[PDB]
Amino acid sequence: NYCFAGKTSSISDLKEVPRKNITLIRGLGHGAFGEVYEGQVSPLQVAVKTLPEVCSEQDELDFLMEALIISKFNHQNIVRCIGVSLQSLPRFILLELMAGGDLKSFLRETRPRPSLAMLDLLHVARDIACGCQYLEENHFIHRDIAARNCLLTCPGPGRVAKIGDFGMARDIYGGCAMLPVKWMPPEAFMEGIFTSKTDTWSFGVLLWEIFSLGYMPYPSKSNQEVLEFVTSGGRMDPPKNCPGPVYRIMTQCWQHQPEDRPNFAIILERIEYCTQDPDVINTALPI
Ligand SMILES: Cc1cc(-c2cc(C#N)ccc2O[C@@H]2C[C@@H]2c2ccc(F)cc2F)n[nH]1
Repeated sequence: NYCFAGKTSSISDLKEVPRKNITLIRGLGHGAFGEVYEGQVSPLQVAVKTLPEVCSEQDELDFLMEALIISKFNHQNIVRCIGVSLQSLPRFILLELMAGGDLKSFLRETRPRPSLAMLDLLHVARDIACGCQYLEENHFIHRDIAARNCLLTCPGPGRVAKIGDFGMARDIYGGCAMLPVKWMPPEAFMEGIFTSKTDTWSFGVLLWEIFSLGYMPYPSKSNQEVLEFVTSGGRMDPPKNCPGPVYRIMTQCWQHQPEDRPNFAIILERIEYCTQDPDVINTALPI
């Protein structure tokens, strides 16, 4: 079973789509080890996450749980789950298609060159902050807030960013070299403690990813170097051209004591105040 928002659910509640109704159009990218495709359902445009047939039994239940988790969110900044095709092999999860791709790539592919403005970055930040607030309000801890796990509806104007992957929260419902150490607060990678204030810290790092335009956090540092850097009180410098009000949100997210970090209602509040400052949204992005 899986529980969320006071309700417990099982596989039966997922809407099973007859395999005959599903057509694969494109490969779209890889994952930890599974694949994602562009797909049709008779005609609806979907993304299809596939479970390799060459997989263990823990994998089986991992894949099922992810479907249950995503199915019980009802929020515009969290990708929708359209159904499943689990009674045929390979097993499918049908998901909202995000034509903008992942946020990390979009930021790198869109880095102004010989297009974007500060306000577009704030809306992406606001979008993800809105979803995180919905998760916190419902007592869901994502554990892996990061640009690679966010998607965009479209690359152009009017894009909406949404949280698009929940593999981490499913794993705790693989190893040290696989932990997202660069997105985790001290109490997390030191004690294994996880709360909504853990996602708060991660969002601050995501915020740095957004306003660096897709850079890797702690650019020249390794995982262990970041662990010693952060535990000692070290923090990243502002991204190039980052407005103070935006950097000041990152630093509040990175408070050493979780209970000096803001919740996601306050982060939204402060992001919205940033969209209201001309001196912020008129700041030029670096080329
Ligand atoms: C669920 C879903 C994926 C997509 C999707 C669309 C396009 C288009 N054009 C290109 C890539 C897409 O995902 C690729 C696998 C990587 C990914 C990143 C972050 C995530 F959070 C989840 C992901 F799968 N649309 N919907």
